[PDB]
Amino acid sequence: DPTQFEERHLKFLRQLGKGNFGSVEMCRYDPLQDNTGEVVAVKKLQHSTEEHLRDFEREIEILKSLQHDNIVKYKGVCYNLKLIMEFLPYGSLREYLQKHKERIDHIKLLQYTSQICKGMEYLGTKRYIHRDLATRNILVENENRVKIGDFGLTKVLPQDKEYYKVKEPGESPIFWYAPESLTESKFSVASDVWSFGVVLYELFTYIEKSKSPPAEFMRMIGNDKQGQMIVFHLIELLKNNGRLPRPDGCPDEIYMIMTECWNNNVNQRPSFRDLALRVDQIRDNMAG
Ligand SMILES: N#CCC(=O)N1CCC[C@@H](n2cnc3cnc4[nH]ccc4c32)C1
Repeated sequence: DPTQFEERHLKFLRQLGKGNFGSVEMCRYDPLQDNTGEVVAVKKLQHSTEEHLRDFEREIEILKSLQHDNIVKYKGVCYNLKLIMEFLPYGSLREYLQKHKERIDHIKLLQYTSQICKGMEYLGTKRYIHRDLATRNILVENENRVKIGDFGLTKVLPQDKEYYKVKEPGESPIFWYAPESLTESKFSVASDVWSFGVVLYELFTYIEKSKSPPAEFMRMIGNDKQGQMIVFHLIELLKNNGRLPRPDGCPDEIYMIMTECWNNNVNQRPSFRDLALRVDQIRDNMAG
């Protein structure tokens, strides 16, 4: 029923991103062919396996079930299955921050952080595990609002368990992964909290390249480090309390929140509700 979009009326404008077996394009949906249609974002499989099709169908059903100010809006589907979403004109929070860092102060990062926590808490409410929290997957709707913007790796918890075990082919964002995701392939609300700690780290480094999680972890492990052993060495590092450093300029109270997200003890990480509470309290206090 979703105002199904006809493919012939979708006009390609440019690519927005890639995965991951996915890609997102900016298109103009122009059914009257008079150049008055709205611009939308279109996600499609970059190589349409039938297994990837199944995952994509599931991704679509997930986004469709989500309605929240901080979750990118589902608009419909076009079928060659394509997912149609609203286009957020500021693009990803990653690129936004890279290009506007002199305009975006700490209070503003905490506003975004708070919105990300609210979005994630809403997911947890549906027993959805995001599994890929990272600033390149957060979108900027306007200067005052961000949204979680991709759900390609999102899973629903089994009914009887608080974690979902999954091992995917090819490449993982290991430098955002909780220890138990690396060692046991276990993903849970708590591993999303671990990765949220890494998102907060990213925000406060202002996406400085030499400071990215991969660069810092690689540097702590040693870049004689030869790729298969990398995960093994990363595991050992985390187990011995190796951690991303406090970013330049970051207050101790904000770093403390990161470090608490990065607890090896899965059950000792903060909830997203407590995170929002704490972040909002630091905001109110930075007011004056
Ligand atoms: N496949 C895939 C990932 C991808 O292409 N991304 C990551 C998630 C955000 C994507 N993106 C980049 N700029 C965007 C603007 N609006 C968007 N609406 C939905 C997605 C979306 C936008 C890019």
